[PDB]
Amino acid sequence: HTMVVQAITFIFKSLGLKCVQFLPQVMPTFLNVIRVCDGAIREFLFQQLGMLVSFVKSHIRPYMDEIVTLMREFWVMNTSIQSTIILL
Amino acid sequence: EKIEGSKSLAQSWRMKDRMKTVSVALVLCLNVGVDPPDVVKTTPCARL
Repeated sequence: HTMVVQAITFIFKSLGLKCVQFLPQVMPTFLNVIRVCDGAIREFLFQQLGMLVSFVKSHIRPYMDEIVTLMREFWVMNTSIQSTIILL
Repeated sequence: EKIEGSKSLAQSWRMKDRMKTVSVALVLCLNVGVDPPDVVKTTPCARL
């Protein structure tokens, strides 16, 4: 879990705005991974999704609705995930 | 009241001059069919 997403993030950062090409592949899978992940990985995935969104910028509009649903479902009073989501 | 005229104030309402826009220059760098390199347009983008 940790190595796969650190790679995909590093790939997108090194490419620039040409990563937009890969969006339709990455996003639906990446979102379904956040859904079924458990425990610590959740927080890390949300952290790296934040990086993704900062690179994709305006192009993230089609998938934004799903991301909100994800956030809405996994927002808890747990202090740790709150700071993470507020950064995202 | 005294039989005296009221001092007229400095009426500045009059327009100093009337301008006329005689001609117009429409410089259109549309570059139709080409996308500027600086901005990576989104696939829908804005077409109109």
